[PDB]
Amino acid sequence: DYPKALQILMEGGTHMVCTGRTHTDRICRFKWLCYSNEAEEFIFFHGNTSVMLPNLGSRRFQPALLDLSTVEDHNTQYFNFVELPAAALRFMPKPVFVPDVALIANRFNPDNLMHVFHDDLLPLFYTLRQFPGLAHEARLFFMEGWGEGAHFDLYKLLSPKQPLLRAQLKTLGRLLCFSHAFVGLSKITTWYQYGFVQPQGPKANILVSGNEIRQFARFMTEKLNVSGEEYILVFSRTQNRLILNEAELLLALAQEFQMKTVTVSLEDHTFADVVRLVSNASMLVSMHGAQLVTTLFLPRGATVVELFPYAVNPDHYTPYKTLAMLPGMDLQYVAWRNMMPENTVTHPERPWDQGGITHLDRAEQARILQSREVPRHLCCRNPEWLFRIYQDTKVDIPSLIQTIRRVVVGLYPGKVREARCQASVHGASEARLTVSWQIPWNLKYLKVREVKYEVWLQEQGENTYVPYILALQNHTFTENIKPFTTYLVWVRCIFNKILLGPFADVLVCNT
Amino acid sequence: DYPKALQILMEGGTHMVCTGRTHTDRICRFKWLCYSNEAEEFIFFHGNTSVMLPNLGSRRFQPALLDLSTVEDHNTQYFNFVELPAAALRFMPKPVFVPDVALIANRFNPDNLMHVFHDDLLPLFYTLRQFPGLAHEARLFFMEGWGEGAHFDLYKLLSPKQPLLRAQLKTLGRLLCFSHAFVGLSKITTWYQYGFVQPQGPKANILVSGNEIRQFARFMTEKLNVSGEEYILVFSRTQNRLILNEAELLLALAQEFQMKTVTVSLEDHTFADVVRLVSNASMLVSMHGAQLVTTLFLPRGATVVELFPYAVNPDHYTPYKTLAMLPGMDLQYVAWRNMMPENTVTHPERPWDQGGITHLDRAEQARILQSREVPRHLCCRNPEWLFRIYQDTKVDIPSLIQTIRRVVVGLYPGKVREARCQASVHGASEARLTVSWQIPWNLKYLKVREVKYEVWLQEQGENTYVPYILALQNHTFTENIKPFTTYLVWVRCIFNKILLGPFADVLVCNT
Ligand SMILES: O=c1ccn([C@@H]2O[C@H](COP(=O)(O)OP(=O)(O)O)[C@@H](O)[C@H]2O)c(=O)[nH]1
Ligand SMILES: O=c1ccn([C@@H]2O[C@H](COP(=O)(O)OP(=O)(O)O)[C@@H](O)[C@H]2O)c(=O)[nH]1
Ligand SMILES: *[C@@H]1O[C@H](CO)[C@@H](O)[C@H](O)[C@H]1NC(C)=O
Ligand SMILES: *[C@@H]1O[C@H](CO)[C@@H](O)[C@H](O)[C@H]1NC(C)=O
Repeated sequence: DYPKALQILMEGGTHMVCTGRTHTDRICRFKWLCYSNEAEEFIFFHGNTSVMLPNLGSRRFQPALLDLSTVEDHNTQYFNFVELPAAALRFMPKPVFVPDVALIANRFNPDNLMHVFHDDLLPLFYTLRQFPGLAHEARLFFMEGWGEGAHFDLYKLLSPKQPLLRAQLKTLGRLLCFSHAFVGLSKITTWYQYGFVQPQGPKANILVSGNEIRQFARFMTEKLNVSGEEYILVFSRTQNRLILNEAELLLALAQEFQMKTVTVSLEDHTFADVVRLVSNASMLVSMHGAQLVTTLFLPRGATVVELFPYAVNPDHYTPYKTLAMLPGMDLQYVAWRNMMPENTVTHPERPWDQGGITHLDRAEQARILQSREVPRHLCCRNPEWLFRIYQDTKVDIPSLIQTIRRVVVGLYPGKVREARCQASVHGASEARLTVSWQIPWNLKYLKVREVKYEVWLQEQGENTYVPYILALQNHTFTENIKPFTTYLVWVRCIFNKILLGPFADVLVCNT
Repeated sequence: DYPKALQILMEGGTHMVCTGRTHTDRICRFKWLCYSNEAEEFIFFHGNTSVMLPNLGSRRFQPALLDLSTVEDHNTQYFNFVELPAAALRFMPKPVFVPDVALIANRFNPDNLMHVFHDDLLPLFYTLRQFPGLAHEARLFFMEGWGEGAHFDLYKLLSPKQPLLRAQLKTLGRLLCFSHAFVGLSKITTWYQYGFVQPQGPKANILVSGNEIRQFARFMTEKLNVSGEEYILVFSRTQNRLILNEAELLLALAQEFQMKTVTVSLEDHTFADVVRLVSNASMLVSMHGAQLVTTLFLPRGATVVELFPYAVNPDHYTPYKTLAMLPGMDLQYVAWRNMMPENTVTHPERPWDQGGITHLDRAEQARILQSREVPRHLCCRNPEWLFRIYQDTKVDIPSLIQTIRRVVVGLYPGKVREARCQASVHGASEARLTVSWQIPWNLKYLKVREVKYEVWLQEQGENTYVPYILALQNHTFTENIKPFTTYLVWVRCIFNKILLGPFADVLVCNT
């Protein structure tokens, strides 16, 4: 309803309510957020019912309101708006309204399958499902400035409505206003950082586990219409980073591990067929590369074998190691390296970004050629890294087989209950303290190999009294227990040495 | 549909997706979260589609998953669940399902009007509106263990469905399971902390402003059905903390400020009539106390006059000062203190919690009686604080009038645009650097008293080169500009000295 819509906007203005503490995981819900196609700016209109929560003042630019993309590149990462009085619409073209609920987001690299899944698809899947209804109603708006890219078919599976690119918005009018828009992508599913500040590596406190990956994987499998069976799957590339003796590799793996081997590639199968093959594979063998993000479709119990060309240290490039080894993935991971320069083929004459080093270096071409290992570096330009990563590789088959052969629950306790303490007296003036409790309520439903309890004693005033680990639900303390004194006592239960349960309410004990 | 519901739960288990980084502002969306009325515990069932995002491991108990209440009391603050295998339902009573979408939350003190509005109503209003549909569909479940309390009529205005208390859940069955539940209250509207760790005071970085308070205020006014006119409103108490010369106070204020004065109290008017009176008042006069949270209903331009009894320092008790002075509230705030012991009446013989000090103190009753000012203290027991705060007060009218008489926008710039730099040469070998830019896009729509620009220069390598504040959009740097050198240049625009806009993309300049 155009007149009512324009009136609500011109008089009331924009409304914004956001989750989160800082820009790193603020997600915002907007009503009447506008966008100028000429200025390429989002606009917050101040009207007489406008709401801006949080109201950050100058901190809104330190560095930005929120993160549009999960990749912390300090560039396409950031979202902000500019402020105008709602009354300024009197001097502006009449706006075009977007009635769909929108999710606005930026893609870091839509042409790379790892970036697509890890930076965009998994975050979109769970960001959408944070908010009721978005998953079945939202239209994605990708604002970063890229076109469709090689995997647009995959982005389409995430929104029910056809996504729109920034270029297509210029055709809709000079001033667009969103009646209902969400802005921001959660980083909660991320596990890797690409090396902008320190060398690339896993993130420090990963909050995603196998069950969360698998729920996403099942969703993609159904949207791809692909929901005896022991085989090894070799995920080849056809353009660069080749396995030069692939046919001999396939035969040796089949004979050694005694099961059929099959090849797959992105270039010669539909993605649905890729997912179909990965999803029932017992082993996935592949050169390091973006196709290994399909590891997230493997069945429980499978093995990932990642091959690295000459001079490339597997411990420096662990996005698929990190994924394969997440808690609950139930995969095994094997890295194998080519250490034999006779088994590598370099390509020093290719375009600089496909590995070439003739592009322009003096005696630097000679440092690279003679370096036995690519040193730690930062994103994203390093010449030596691209030179070595785009080598082709002849796999030393006995070394690979021996390497593979060498390299082959979790519920936490509740609080203990009804904890109590009793002081007692013995000898002449000697004090004792007995502490007892009942097992956690959930323990009767579990089958746990080792159950222990940890008791912390503190004389009211100073530090703690060395925790005591016990198997029983009662213990009498004698040493360092003095009469006429108050002790605070805490108890927690521990499953299998490492699953630390919560502490109960502190007990105050008087001797 | 009971069999389908039970099957989805027993096979798939619980799903959880949460916003936020830490327990302080994590809000969680659950499907199939259950609750045992006997154990008084929430239950996460692990099934073969269970999702727990974030998966915190042991950090889920450091200290808790999320905060059920906005008051950081380390007690009713915390929410957690205990984990069970979904298969354990074979050995459990059949669950009762809750079909309504639920918002689960804890109230810190439902009997105190300040705690009700600041801890519960405002956070509920915006937490509900973070998520589409909750505002018109959710049923509140208050789990803290209190009954209805004196302001239950107000909590009812926030959910469209009748809220439920924990006591009423025990009557519904042994095991309840929520098909759709949100858990957590945002702290984003809070402005005060009640002194559990350091003495009570405003919070350090308040993110709520007048427009956000007012949107909430308008909503309450409509749900209360209450949406010439210059008058002063005296908000009296009838039970304790009395103004002993109220009638003389009313007459003196009316004659001095030349407008009608009116009284109001919680005890003798309906809350809707209270809101009706506060909402058009030009001045609100009241003893310090919970009734002053109605400050948030005042019209723009009004004045709050808060009276403090003998020995109570206004600077130590600022919840209504802080509220009145929030950016965008457009209120004035006056605190007045009784410094005259002849004008105070103490009540040393009342119950300890209504001010009494005979309850039990030796020569401590004498320290309190002779102390000229209540010292800084922590929540919530302090004897001297309760003794002084429950005094009655005769107001010294000339002192109050003189005190009142003595004590009587904000849009930020966009980025500058098209910033460029040119190196130039002068004398023999002397280098100059000229920098220019266009004004921010939003500036043409504003009326700003002072517009300046701040330019930061850095010789690539060391720190910055003292920012230069300029009024023009171009400037030539001469001193400390060396040839054969690279300078990074940043520019931001500043409105009225304190509204700092964002920096544009850095300029790289070569001399
Ligand atoms: O022979 C090739 C080389 C690349 N790619 C795909 O093209 C994209 C870009 O490859 P690039 O080498 O840049 O990334 P990488 O594999 O190093 O992550 C990725 O999605 C690869 O899976 C492919 O399908 N075949
Ligand atoms: O004479 C009185 C005293 C208190 N109250 C209300 O009773 C509650 C508890 O008052 P208390 O003194 O405990 O809190 P305070 O006013 O100090 O915040 C608050 O909502 C007060 O507004 C009231 O209506 N009349
Ligand atoms: C804003 O203006 C419109 C009409 O101009 C009016 O309906 C609405 O109540 C106004 N709100 C305020 C807070 O002034
Ligand atoms: C879980 O079990 C049910 C039936 O027992 C089945 O429909 C569903 O596909 C199972 N999911 C997995 C991941 O095993």
